[PDB]
Amino acid sequence: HLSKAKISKPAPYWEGTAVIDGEFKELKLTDYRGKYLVFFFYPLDFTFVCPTEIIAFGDRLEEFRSINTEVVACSVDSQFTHLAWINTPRRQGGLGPIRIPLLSDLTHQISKDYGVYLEDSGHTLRGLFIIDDKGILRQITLNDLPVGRSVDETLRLVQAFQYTDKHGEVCPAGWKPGSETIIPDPAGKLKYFDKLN
Amino acid sequence: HLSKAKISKPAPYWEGTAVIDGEFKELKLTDYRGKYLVFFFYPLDFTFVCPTEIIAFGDRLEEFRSINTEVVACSVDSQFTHLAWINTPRRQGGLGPIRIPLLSDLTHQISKDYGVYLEDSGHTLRGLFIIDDKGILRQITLNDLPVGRSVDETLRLVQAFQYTDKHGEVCPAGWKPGSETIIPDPAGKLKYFDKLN
Amino acid sequence: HLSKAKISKPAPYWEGTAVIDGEFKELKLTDYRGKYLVFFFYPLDFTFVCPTEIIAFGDRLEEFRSINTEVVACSVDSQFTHLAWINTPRRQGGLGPIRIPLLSDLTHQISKDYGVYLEDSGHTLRGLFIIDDKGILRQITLNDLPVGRSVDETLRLVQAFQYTDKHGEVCPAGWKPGSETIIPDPAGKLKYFDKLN
Amino acid sequence: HLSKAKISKPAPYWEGTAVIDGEFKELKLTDYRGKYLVFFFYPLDFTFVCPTEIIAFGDRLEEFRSINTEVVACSVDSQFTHLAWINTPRRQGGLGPIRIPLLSDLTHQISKDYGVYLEDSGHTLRGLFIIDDKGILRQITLNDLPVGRSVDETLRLVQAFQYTDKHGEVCPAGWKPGSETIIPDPAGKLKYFDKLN
Amino acid sequence: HLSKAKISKPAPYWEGTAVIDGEFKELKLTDYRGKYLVFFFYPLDFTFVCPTEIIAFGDRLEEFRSINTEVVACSVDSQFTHLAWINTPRRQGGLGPIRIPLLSDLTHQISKDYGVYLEDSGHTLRGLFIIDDKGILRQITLNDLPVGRSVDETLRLVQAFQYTDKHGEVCPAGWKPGSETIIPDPAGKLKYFDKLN
Amino acid sequence: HLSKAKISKPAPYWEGTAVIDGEFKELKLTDYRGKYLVFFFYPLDFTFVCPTEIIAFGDRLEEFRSINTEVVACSVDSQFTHLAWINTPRRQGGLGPIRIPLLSDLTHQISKDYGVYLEDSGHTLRGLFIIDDKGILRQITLNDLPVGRSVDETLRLVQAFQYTDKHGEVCPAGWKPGSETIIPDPAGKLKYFDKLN
Amino acid sequence: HLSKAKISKPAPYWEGTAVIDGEFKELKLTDYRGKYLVFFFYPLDFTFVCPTEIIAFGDRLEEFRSINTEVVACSVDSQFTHLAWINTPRRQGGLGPIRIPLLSDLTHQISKDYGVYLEDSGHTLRGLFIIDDKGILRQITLNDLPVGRSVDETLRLVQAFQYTDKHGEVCPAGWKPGSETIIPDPAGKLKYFDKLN
Amino acid sequence: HLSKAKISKPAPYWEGTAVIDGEFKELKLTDYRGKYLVFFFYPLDFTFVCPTEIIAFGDRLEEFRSINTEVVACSVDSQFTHLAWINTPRRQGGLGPIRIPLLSDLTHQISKDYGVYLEDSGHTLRGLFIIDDKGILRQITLNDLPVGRSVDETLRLVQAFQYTDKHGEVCPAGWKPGSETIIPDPAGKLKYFDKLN
Amino acid sequence: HLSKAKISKPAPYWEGTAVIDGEFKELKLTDYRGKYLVFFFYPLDFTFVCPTEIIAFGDRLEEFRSINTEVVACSVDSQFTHLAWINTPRRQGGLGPIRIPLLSDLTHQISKDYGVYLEDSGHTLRGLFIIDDKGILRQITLNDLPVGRSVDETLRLVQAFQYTDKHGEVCPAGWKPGSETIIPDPAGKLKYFDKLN
Amino acid sequence: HLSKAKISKPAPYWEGTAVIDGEFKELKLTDYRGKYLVFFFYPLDFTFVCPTEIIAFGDRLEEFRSINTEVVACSVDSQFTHLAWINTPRRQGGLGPIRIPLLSDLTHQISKDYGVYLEDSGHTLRGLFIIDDKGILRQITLNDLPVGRSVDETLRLVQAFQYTDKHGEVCPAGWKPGSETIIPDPAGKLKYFDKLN
Ligand SMILES: [O-][O-]
Ligand SMILES: [O-][O-]
Ligand SMILES: [O-][O-]
Ligand SMILES: [O-][O-]
Ligand SMILES: [O-][O-]
Ligand SMILES: [O-][O-]
Repeated sequence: HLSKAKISKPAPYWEGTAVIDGEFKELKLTDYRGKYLVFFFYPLDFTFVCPTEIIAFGDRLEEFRSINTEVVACSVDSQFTHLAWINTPRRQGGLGPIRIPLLSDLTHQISKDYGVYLEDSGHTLRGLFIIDDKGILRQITLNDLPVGRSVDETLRLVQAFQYTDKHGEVCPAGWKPGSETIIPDPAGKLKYFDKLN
Repeated sequence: HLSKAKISKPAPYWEGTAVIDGEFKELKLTDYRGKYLVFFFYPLDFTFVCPTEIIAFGDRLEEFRSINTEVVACSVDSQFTHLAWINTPRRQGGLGPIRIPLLSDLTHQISKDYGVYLEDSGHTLRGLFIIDDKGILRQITLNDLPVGRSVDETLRLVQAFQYTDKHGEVCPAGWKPGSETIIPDPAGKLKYFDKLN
Repeated sequence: HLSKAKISKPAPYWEGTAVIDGEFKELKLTDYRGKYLVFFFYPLDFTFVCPTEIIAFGDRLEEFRSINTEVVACSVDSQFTHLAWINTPRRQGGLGPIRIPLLSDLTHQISKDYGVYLEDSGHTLRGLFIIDDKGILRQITLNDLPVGRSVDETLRLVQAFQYTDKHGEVCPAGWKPGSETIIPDPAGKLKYFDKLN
Repeated sequence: HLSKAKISKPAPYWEGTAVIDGEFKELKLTDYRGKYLVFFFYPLDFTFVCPTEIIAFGDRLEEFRSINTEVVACSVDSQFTHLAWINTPRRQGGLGPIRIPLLSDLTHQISKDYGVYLEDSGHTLRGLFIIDDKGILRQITLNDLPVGRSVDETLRLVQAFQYTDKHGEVCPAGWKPGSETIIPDPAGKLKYFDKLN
Repeated sequence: HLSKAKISKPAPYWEGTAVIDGEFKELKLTDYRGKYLVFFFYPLDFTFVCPTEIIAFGDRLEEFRSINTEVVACSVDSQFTHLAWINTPRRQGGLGPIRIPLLSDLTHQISKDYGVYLEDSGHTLRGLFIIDDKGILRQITLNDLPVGRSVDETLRLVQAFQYTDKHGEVCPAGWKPGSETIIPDPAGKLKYFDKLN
Repeated sequence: HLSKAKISKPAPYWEGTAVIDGEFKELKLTDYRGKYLVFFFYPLDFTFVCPTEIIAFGDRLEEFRSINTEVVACSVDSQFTHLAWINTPRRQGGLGPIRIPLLSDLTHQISKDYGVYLEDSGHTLRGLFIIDDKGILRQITLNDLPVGRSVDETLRLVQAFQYTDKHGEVCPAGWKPGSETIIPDPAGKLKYFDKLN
Repeated sequence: HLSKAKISKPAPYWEGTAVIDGEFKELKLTDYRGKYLVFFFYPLDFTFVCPTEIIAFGDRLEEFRSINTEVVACSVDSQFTHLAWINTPRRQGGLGPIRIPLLSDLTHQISKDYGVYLEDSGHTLRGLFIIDDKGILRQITLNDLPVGRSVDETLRLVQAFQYTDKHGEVCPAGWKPGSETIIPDPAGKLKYFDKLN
Repeated sequence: HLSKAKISKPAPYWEGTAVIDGEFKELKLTDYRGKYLVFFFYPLDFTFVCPTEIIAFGDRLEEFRSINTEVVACSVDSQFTHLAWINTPRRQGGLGPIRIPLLSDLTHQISKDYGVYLEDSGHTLRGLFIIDDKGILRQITLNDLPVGRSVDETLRLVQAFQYTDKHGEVCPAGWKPGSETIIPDPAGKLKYFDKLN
Repeated sequence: HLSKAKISKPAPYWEGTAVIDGEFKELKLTDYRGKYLVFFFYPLDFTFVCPTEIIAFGDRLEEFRSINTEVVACSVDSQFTHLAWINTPRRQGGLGPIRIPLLSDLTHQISKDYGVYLEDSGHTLRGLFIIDDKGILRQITLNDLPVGRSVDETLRLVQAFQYTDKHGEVCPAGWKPGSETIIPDPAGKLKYFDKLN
Repeated sequence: HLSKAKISKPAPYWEGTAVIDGEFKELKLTDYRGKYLVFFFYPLDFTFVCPTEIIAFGDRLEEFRSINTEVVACSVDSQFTHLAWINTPRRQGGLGPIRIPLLSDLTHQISKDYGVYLEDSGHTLRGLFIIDDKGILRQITLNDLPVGRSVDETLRLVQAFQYTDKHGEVCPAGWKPGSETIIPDPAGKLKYFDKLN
């Protein structure tokens, strides 16, 4: 069963049950057309790096919505395990309330479509996908289990894609808002390389 | 032809001609055993984001070498084109001298083995790979063409993997050195969750 | 992927992580050679009929051990979800403590080997298997999700198999301990049919 | 040739000759639409557990008919052998007159469609199937040859499915009519768990 | 599954349980090596032409034994049905005691091997086979269901094959013991033909 | 090339050149619709058992024609050899003039169609087929080469079929015209079995 | 099944029963090693051109024996028909006695190996083969049915082939013994073409 | 690639360039419809037997035209070699002028269609075909290289085939015009065999 | 993937980005319809024989244009490398301004289509192709890496094909404009050959 | 049958009959090891461009032999046609006596091995191959039929290869003996490119 997630192609469609504001709702990738989506997998509810990452994105959710960007998290756990996790206090590795949908990939179909399913473990690694508003996949970040992801880096990449979507100039290594960009032409490129070093 | 690059498996072997310090030398993935390796692809010599990524890394090479980590870059261009690029002043979108190897992948074999090859274009996307001292692939970062990578994020990741190798603990979202870590078990985990609240 | 569970054949081998007396232990089907095992699947932790069944068997576990019979339960949930379920009080649909291993079938491999995996739902139906001490599968009970199983019936079947294992006489409809049995021979059968009605 | 019998799918269609009230009649699964059906296989006419199961059910037929439920039995024997069996006094391991149909499966087609056929023996094992009024298969009970089934368990099951059809609630372990039921959702479920404790 | 029965080839091997003198004995084709065997199939116990054929051969069995010839009958019925049939008085279409083995072919393998099986009915047609003391198949007689076979004709054939086995002669149309035979060569044949005419 | 001759299915169609009344005529199985047909193969013209069988049937043809039955013979010999044999005196092993058609099967298509062809010998064995007036195969008699068939047995068989065709009673072993028949149902079978025999 | 007759390749091996001076003898191709063999097929015994050819050859058999050549005729007809045809006076289209073996090919395998079999007719055409003392096929003459072959032409060819075997020189169009030959080289060819011709 | 030359079937179609009276003309098999055609292959231009045959035929071409027959020779040689061979004096192994078309088969397809191609030699053997006015193949003569063909035999055959076409009677062995023929039926065959012969 | 380049067949279609007069233009084979095209591959920008060949043709380009002939060069290098090569002074192995299109074949499709690709090296050998105004491929010249091509020879060939295109003549060895030509038929050819000698 | 001729791999092995010094000799590619070999195919003997190419090379053979080079010619014509052409005066389009071997490829195996065979015409096109002393193919020149090759260009090519073989410098476009060469590295390439040209 092959990974269908390819950069510059439509992100593999998905649909399933998620926990949104304490309730079970059906959620579809297509529900986010018009916005940038940060769609990310994490291994297991009731473990360790996993609460911290969901909390880090949830706590800073306004930074994303402020740039027309939603966030959705997902693991192979059921919607009932998600809801129990949410209902466990952060003190006991629970999540406590949260502002980001927790999608359920019980059948493992979505994980396989995104190429993050670990056949020997029965869950995903840490895979994060940045999908733009046309539904096109733009970025893929895959981390071995031990190492969590970074909201700042994710923020930077979304802003970079939105910028380059708007202007057609390109974003140099380390680019942040306000940084120099490059006209992607053999002559126009010299406005950047000549100006700075 | 399919990507052989899988997290927690040995990175796909490669060898080829690289420009090292103005000279052609035969470089092998295995020459880096014993050290961490940031192995990264970029589209085309004499383009745009491309020099700025190589420069960014090369110019900060010591922040990697000071943590037992090397950096190698790669494109489908020939070694002759790499050298001419290096021999082009930075002011014209050249690299000027550079301390990180430029590996050449004319046959596209390496790009295909790493699953970064773009069939419709004849070059790669922005693909970065973090390979540990034991040769195991730990992190995969893939960017669509317009958006460059970040030396700082790469550094944070390398540091995180080195930490969790050493202490067998796990790094939460956004972990930078000095940040709180977690002990991977339902019991001992609570010394972090009763501490962050 | 075909069901390997066939009556009068060795029960499909399994191994995985279970929660035994609050801890993660590796458990193997073979660990129960010498005893009758009641091995049963249930859909999801943090649901409804599922706690009641585990509780019904756990509370009456001594009735099984007293006849050389162990009980193991299993669902597609992780060992971390199991342990959280156990650590949720029975008042909130939790299990509270329990004396029966909760096996984890995260990869779905065991469920598929036993032919209880629901491809569209991502979990099992209510399947119960009675495996004797030689490791041979003797009985299969499969219930659609809404309807729970019965400890009394399970008790009856185990006793019936143990009896018939010992004596070679056969167990008539409705048989319980102390009931009439039948010599499985065209002549010897008449000691039963002649004697009663 | 594989079993077509799947829980929550329409029971595999069958038809054939049955002895009904001393006569040969053509019986179809579809003749039972509108009623629940206990459809059960047994090994061989003129054997042992076999008459006692048929008698047990037939003699208690009204406990099923009083709840809109029929009972049909089946073996690989011919209709001529079924009738001769019925025409054998119970005192000789016959059935004497019987009110439940004996379906004949000489071609083994039905036994194979239900996955109860024993290739090495040329007859079935003890297989029982509970099919609802809409024709959907709800319960599968398979016994190795020495051990008979239970009318009481069958009755409890039929009653349970009829209840959960009507009230869309779910039946806990051991549910007999009049027992507490559960409302299937993480909220309303607690009116049973805060009640049983 | 195709007929393995070929004239002048060794008769297809067979074995199974038979009722020999009211007892269940295991019977193999090879047990009859050294004697001629009349091996015949009939459709169903407790039917019509069927008892009369077994009886006809059973009553005249010494005529066969006195020429080193055995007789075995076979149907798809179980050995248990065979025995009940034997224990049924002839006046009710039973067989009463019988000296011919009744072989059971529940699995339908023997019938398929002898190409006498009816897929649409689930039992055999009227097939009879004459197998010599070397186990070579010599004669195949197949009748549609409603016409019974002939003991007289069967005897004549056995005698003729025994005859042509012992002598360098062939048996003309209608040959019975005592009749003119032919020497099978162009010269010797004329001692028969000139004489006859 | 496998045999198309199945009992109670239409007899494999055939056509070819037959010697009739000294002349070559085209002859077709369908020419015999409305009549019963005894169609039989024999090995080789100018052999031994062969002419006696053709003569036995020819000389007694009226016993067949007076019961709406024809007889046709066939071997792999050419029509010219057939004729040459017919023009050989009976005393030299010829047929002399003959009243039954001799069909020619040089290509072996017909023999192969009837499963009577010997691949190792290049001619048929002794195969006789009884085809009713509706063209349905009713009976197959196959003899190894050394033993001729019987006109008396063939007559009995033809009469038996004609009779069950007409009366829908069935024929017991050894049934000759005027013998007791049986009504084919489990109740009317007692007319024949009680005191009647 | 394809033809194996290839010029300058070994003639396809054959064996079978033949009529040699009124007797049935097994005959092998390898029996003629050392001698030249004219090997011809004819359509059918008891027909037309076919007798005249065999006689035409058989009468002049001496001219072949005085040049180390043997002859064998073959048809699809049985040995028994062959013998009958010989014992038929020439005046009635028979052969009368004959020195030329008549080989029998009932199975058709020999005709098929020699590419002379007529699938639609069931016998061969007029096919003649010239085989040298070392068993290599040297000549193939195939005639449509209506036209017979020539003893003289066959004699010319056998001689031509014998001459070129010895002298290693080549035979021009229309070569009969004593005629002028040609030396097979572009120098020694002028001896024939120039001054002489 | 297999031979398509089949007697009594249409001669395989052909076309190509030929040398007809010093000129290059496309030539088709269908060009000879209405006339008999002797069509022969020869190994090579500028060799040995090959010129004598073409001359042998070409000189006597009249005897073929006075019986409605044409002739065409063919080799694997190019038209340019054909023409050069014609413009080579007969005294130097040339043909000198010639009335017989020399067909060219450079591609070898025609030789392969006629089964005369020698795979190991790269040219044909001595193969001759007689084709009637309706384009049906009537005769195939194949010679090994060293032996040439006979104008007289070819003439006998063309006449024989023309006679049997008209009169519908058959030609005995060694038939030249005016000779006694045979009527193709077992009655009218006695006119030839009896009293006359 | 096999070479599609066949002489006298239409040249394999191609398109891609080329540097035409310092700009990136999209170029198709079909753009040259109506003119002759010299289409040539060279191994690598910034190498050795490579600049000299492009220069040689570039400098003498009017000699081609003045005969309705274009020239295009192609390597596996990117259009960006092409432009930098053009912008590199000839004194450092660059091309300086160039009037010949430089076509880019990054995907290797065009090179594979023209069978000039080296799988082991990742670039082409020295392949040159002459394509006429109808787009038919007329000439293929392939050189191993170390030997350069000849503008003079290339011109002679283009002129010769143009010549033989316009006139019913062929060009002998070494032909240049002005030289003797040959009339390609057996008669007319002699005006050339008798004259020359 | 695909072409085996690959540049810088060993030249497809070949062997056959060649006309040498008026006589037929067996000739093998390996006979030329140690020498460079110009091996070239031409369409057809007795055509037009063909003799001029053979004559041009033959008459200037010493220019090849004085540089350790041989020349061999080959077409699909037979060795007898080769000879006949050699014995044709140059004034009639013949070769007259000749000093280069004329190889014969009647079976086309050699032409096919070299990818020069025209399936539609049955002869080759104008294909020339330059094989070094180590038997490695160095150069392939293929011309459509109307244009002859050049002895001067072939000489240049042979000299170029001999020179790079010897000096390990590379040959620029139009290199003739005594012209400037280039050292094949990115630094020593400046010796040739600066002021040197
Ligand atoms: O350059 O992106
Ligand atoms: O009978 O079990
Ligand atoms: O008799 O069926
Ligand atoms: O003939 O038997
Ligand atoms: O020149 O490579
Ligand atoms: O011959 O061109």
